[PDB]
Amino acid sequence: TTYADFIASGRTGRRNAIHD
Amino acid sequence: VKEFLAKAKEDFLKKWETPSQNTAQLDQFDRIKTLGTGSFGRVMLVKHKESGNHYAMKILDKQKVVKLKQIEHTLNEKRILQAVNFPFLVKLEFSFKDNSNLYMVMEYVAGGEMFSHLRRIGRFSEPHARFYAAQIVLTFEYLHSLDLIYRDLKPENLLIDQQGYIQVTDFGFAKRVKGRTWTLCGTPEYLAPEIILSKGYNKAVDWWALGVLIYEMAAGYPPFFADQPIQIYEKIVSGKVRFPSHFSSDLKDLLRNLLQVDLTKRFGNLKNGVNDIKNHKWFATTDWIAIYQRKVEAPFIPKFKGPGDTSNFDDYEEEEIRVSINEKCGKEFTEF
Ligand SMILES: Nc1ncnc2c1ncn2[C@@H]1O[C@H](COP(=O)(O)OP(=O)(O)NP(=O)(O)O)[C@@H](O)[C@H]1O
Ligand SMILES: [Mg+2]
Ligand SMILES: [Mg+2]
Repeated sequence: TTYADFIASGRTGRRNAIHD
Repeated sequence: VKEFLAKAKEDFLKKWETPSQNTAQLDQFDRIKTLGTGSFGRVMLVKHKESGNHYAMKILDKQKVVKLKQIEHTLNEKRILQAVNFPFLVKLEFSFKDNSNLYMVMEYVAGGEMFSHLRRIGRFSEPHARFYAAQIVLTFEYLHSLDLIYRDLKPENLLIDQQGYIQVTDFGFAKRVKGRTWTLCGTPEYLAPEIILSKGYNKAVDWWALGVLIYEMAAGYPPFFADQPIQIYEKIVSGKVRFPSHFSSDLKDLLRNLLQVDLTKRFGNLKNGVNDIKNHKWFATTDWIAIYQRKVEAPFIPKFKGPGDTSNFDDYEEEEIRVSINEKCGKEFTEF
């Protein structure tokens, strides 16, 4: 499921803004 | 509404033209605990000595700001935040700087990030997501009317107050601009295609971001996700969006109009502006005035036991806030 794929991903925690 | 926005602009312009400066100092607060960290600053719960009130102090290391090329952005952030006034925007109570850091002291929103509740619960039902979405729509109508683009909408930047209402924080990428701008900034999952494509963009990017936010709130995951930002950008540009089976037909229709790659078709950026959104079937049950007036019963009220309680926030490793005896980047931050 899409939910399962998201949960197993590396981006489920707080996301910080883009910084160059 | 047009009557209200006109007066609002007068108030904003006065503060934009003559910004508040040096309204407090470090030793007037007792630093308690870190509430959150980002790519740029650290926000700590603090207690103001003379009043006894708690606040959320955003601390920015001047050298880090310079290193990350956020000088102009940080000046934008503070100049804009001190000039705005809206029910769903966090209030800047004080601001000041010292040899090493820049400080922005906001009202402490104890309910925690929408992010934490969203991840814990899994997802928000449609009426629940709608309640929050309405507040963002009104806030963007307000900001946009002042020629301001927000540029960082995401659950991590949205706080839930004691009454269950939204308080938008983090004006790090906020900018006052008439026309288009080009900075590649924001958070990966929320970037509109035009930002990624480096073609120049306008306030319409906030409306795209709203689409991403509504989708994430209702689904429990973003419309475009992957392990690395580059993969996310590929997905965003492709434009293909899939909706959970539980999404109502009305919600899907609204989302197809917000997550619209075509600027001539994206809701919020058309002839009727924000009205295409307010009048959309998904918001039919929304009493816009009642929302603005905070008269609607919140779908969720965070638990809070007394002032100073940080139970609605994750714990972070504490770090010493150093202050050199030599002033750093004085000229750069003169207006702060
Ligand atoms: N007024 C407030 N009350 C309570 N918590 C807050 C407040 N303002 C910010 N926070 C918390 O502090 C975190 C960081 O604040 P923020 O202004 O977003 O720093 P930032 O470095 O600009 N983050 P980002 O750019 O998105 O990577 C937020 O995500 C919240 O968890
Ligand atoms: Mg943030
Ligand atoms: Mg930020």
